[PDB]
Amino acid sequence: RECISIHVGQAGVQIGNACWELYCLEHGIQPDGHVPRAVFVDLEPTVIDEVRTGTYRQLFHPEQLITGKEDAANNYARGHYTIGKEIIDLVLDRIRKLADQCTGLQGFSVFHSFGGGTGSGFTSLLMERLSVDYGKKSKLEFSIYPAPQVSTAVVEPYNSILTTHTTLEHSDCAFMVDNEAIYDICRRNLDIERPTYTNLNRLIGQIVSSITASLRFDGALNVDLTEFQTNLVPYPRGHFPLATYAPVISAEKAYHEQLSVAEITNACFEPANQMVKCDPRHGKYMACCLLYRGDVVPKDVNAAIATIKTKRTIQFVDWCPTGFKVGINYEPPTVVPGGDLAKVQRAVCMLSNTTAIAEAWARLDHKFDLMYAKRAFVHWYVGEGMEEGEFSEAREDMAALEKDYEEVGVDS
Amino acid sequence: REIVHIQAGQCGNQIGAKFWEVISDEHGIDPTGSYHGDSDLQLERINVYYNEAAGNKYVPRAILVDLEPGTMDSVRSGPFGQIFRPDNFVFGQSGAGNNWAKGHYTEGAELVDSVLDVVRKESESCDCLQGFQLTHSLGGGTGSGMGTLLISKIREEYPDRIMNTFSVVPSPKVSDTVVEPYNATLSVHQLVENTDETYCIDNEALYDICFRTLKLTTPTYGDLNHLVSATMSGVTTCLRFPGQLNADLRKLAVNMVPFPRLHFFMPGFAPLTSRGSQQYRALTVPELTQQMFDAKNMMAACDPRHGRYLTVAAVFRGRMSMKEVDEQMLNVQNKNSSYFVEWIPNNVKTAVCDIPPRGLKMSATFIGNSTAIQELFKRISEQFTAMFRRKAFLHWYTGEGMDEMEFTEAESNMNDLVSEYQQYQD
Amino acid sequence: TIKKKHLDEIKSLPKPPTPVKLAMEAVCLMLGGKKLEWADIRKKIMEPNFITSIINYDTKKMMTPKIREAITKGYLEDPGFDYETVNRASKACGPLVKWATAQTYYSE
Ligand SMILES: CC(=O)O[C@H]1C(=O)[C@@]2(C)[C@H]([C@H](OC(=O)c3ccccc3)[C@]3(O)C[C@H](OC(=O)[C@H](O)[C@@H](NC(=O)c4ccccc4)c4ccccc4)C(C)=C1C3(C)C)[C@]1(OC(C)=O)CO[C@@H]1C[C@@H]2O
Ligand SMILES: Nc1nc2c(ncn2[C@@H]2O[C@H](COP(=O)(O)OP(=O)(O)OP(=O)(O)O)[C@@H](O)[C@H]2O)c(=O)[nH]1
Ligand SMILES: Nc1nc2c(ncn2[C@@H]2O[C@H](COP(=O)(O)OP(=O)(O)O)[C@@H](O)[C@H]2O)c(=O)[nH]1
Ligand SMILES: [Mg+2]
Repeated sequence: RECISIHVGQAGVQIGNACWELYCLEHGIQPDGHVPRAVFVDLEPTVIDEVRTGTYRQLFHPEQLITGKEDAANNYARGHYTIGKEIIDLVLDRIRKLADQCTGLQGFSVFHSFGGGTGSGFTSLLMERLSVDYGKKSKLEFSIYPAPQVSTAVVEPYNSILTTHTTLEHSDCAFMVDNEAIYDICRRNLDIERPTYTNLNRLIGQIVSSITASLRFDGALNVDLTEFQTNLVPYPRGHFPLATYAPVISAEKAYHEQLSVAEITNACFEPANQMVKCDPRHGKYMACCLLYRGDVVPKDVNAAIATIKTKRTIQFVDWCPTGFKVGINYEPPTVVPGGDLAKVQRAVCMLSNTTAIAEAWARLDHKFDLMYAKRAFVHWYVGEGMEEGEFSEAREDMAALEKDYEEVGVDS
Repeated sequence: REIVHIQAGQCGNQIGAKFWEVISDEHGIDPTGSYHGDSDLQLERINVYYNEAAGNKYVPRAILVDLEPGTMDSVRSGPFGQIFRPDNFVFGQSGAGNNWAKGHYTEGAELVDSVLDVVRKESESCDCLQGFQLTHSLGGGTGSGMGTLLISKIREEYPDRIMNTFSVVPSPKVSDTVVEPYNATLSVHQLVENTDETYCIDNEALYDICFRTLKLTTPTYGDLNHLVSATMSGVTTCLRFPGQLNADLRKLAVNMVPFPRLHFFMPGFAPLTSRGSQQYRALTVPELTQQMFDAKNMMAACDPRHGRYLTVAAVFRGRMSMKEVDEQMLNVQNKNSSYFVEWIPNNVKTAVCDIPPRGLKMSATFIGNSTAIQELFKRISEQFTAMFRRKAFLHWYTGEGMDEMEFTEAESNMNDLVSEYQQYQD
Repeated sequence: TIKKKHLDEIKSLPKPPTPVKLAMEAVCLMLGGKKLEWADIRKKIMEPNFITSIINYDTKKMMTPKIREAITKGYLEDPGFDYETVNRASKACGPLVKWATAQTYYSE
């Protein structure tokens, strides 16, 4: 029935801020209503304390939020292993503790950013543990993955590889959304030169709102979380879809906004609005879930997909004869009242595992090696210890990923 | 996380007065003082610097180390002055001694344990310990010498916790001390092993920046000290403040430092406009970027042109777009591909903090790592041998009970330390 | 002598890989570090005497009765103390393993 989310990392937290914030709007549960789904975890106290001080203060229980006075470090090593371990006990107990109460949990949709020490590192084990324990459960992870050029952290590629490597067996399905990639949506589509981190999170807010919130909300098509992986993922890794939102259209400036199903759906496919750098150069599309909310007529949808299928620039992979998963939800996307959002009557979100990510991983992968050969920052990692060890061995594993991704497509 | 300040040496102390001068204001503390604090927020993080004895009284947690009674006394007798807990002062009437040798071995040694006593007491105080800060000059007997020694014990006692250093590296053009090669070389020798993060400031560089960058005709020391205090504040206190993407010291350590040397960085403040006319209000973003990155307005002597960057960290504090900040940097990166250094894919570590330096709108501290500094090091050492070979000053040191080998060793270590830097450079 | 790069690598590490630390304890132990504790080792680790002092070991200085046996005990014998695994630990350590079974064995 229900799923519980966990937000980790500062970034995962700040999304954590957004995801809930959007939620409250939708549900119409004001400041002080019911009680939250999900907990937040950060090694760095200040940020979580932002939650503590900041908006939706009461809404969470202090039980829910997990913190440490202790140092985050921008590295995989402490966060995973060293500093790492101490927190998890509280963390896991929380998740089980929460899990226990609910009836029939589908699974947890964990948020993290690749992305940092607590985002990497700490989380990786957390999911790691989950697989054994929950096991039966479906474990999706929502990740934010390093902007190609942009990445803030110096260390960063070290973190991601390890994170992706470690988690990979564990997660049923992981969504990846690109930070700078989204930015282009901001820049071109809404045209904000300004946009803050809050903005992006809002954007993710909307997209996520479909996946968890709306879907679970009863609707014509009704898609399960479990379906998500089942339909989405061809193969035992771990596979990471991208998440797309058609309606991104700017609030103030332009009002085409009645853009019926055909156009809106059409909007997503173009490389522009991915919220991922991926911009499918080559990329094949294994499979897609399209989840729509708003006023949709399934004929409108059904026709719409059919044309899309044909245009054949799209070029799906052979092995899937067809892989379109329509999901229709009654209730329209809910736009946060003021700030940026268009507030379209109908919206499309569409996720898919595409061959294209293989491009991203390669680039991501490439970053890793450059530092690694010099070996760089690693002394920090080894200190947290960590060993030569994980890095290279992990390195190969994700190297497997690149082959895996490549092999999936490009051959018939 | 909590941080404890160290003031060793007169320079040492002089800066310390200024550092707290700003910091106290930054936190909103009056001399004996309390949190007048314009905003609420400043109150919360304060603990890093201070302890809560009175409730009114938040007294900065840091130690003053100085053989020279005069220097310390002036500081006490000076404005902020009274604020310090008297315990904090660790003093020794004994002759200050220009000698690094005097400070380290002979004179310094006795005091040090006494010094260490308090450091622990502050250390022990409460919550978790981020690490210690240091100011001093390579400098002189108290500035280096003892101070350089002091870190040593610190390194031993709590290895995990981090030390950042500020050293006034000897000003190239005319050295304010005759001895300058001797004290400086040995002292840096200690840091390079000891302190995981070091920051260098140079006086003339300050003059240059102050004098050009600010209209300021008459730089006073209180000025240079003041500007210097500006960077470190961005570094330490700012990140303690909230930020959309906020690093902390360890982030600064981790991201910034490729290799174990701990390396040295050069602070650079984002806003540096004259009083006055210069107030453009072109803070927006890019103007900030231009300012820090530019060759001048680099606190340390060396010029990045020379000049490649192992790492850059900008801790902007102010409310700015993530989009612009992150995006802008890239163009900087692409624009200056030659110097940046290829291997490390994203040179700049970006920190954003919500709240600006209490007066001003938007500023970033710029910190971090470049090959160029190596040029600086050659200077000290180069002086070192010319002095050394002739051994002009030396007798003071050795009479003090110092070793011949010791001199040689220190130079070579830093000397090759220079050599290390080049390797990355190419 | 031996490049510093190796040395700091171990030291800076806030918590070294355990057997490495154990090894360091062992080596320090061969040095006869009285203290169990890290810190005493730590400052010891960087010290001017330290760098050379290890490299040349005066035989006379080392004392047979206690010192010989513990090392001889099959600390080496230990289930994974010894050369092969430790060697994995580092390039640096590797030359040392040879040292352990070396002049010490021959003379005695
Ligand atoms: C009316 C008005 O807006 O006045 C400004 C001002 O005119 C300018 C010129 C200030 C001024 O700074 C200097 O003139 C200066 C003097 C010696 C050394 C260095 C700088 C200012 O004095 C400095 C002061 O800075 C602050 O308030 C920050 O919080 C700063 N504080 C201190 O340095 C400080 C000074 C005295 C006592 C306690 C603290 C700070 C910066 C980083 C981290 C922590 C604190 C500001 C904005 C101004 C005046 C007052 C004129 C500038 O400097 C700073 C550090 O902001 C110089 O270029 C900038 C641009 C500012 O607009
Ligand atoms: N979309 C989005 N991306 C964010 C946000 N905050 C941070 N990021 C991105 O996530 C990465 C930053 O991770 P950090 O904040 O450094 O670290 P962390 O993952 O929270 O964990 P630590 O390293 O231990 O602090 C960068 O690539 C940022 O661009 C946010 O609110 N929204
Ligand atoms: N920026 C700066 N440099 C200083 C100050 N005082 C002394 N110096 C510098 O410190 C060096 C002299 O060392 P000094 O501080 O007298 O040594 P000590 O007092 O014996 O430890 C010279 O290079 C000076 O320019 C100061 O208040 N600010
Ligand atoms: Mg964080």
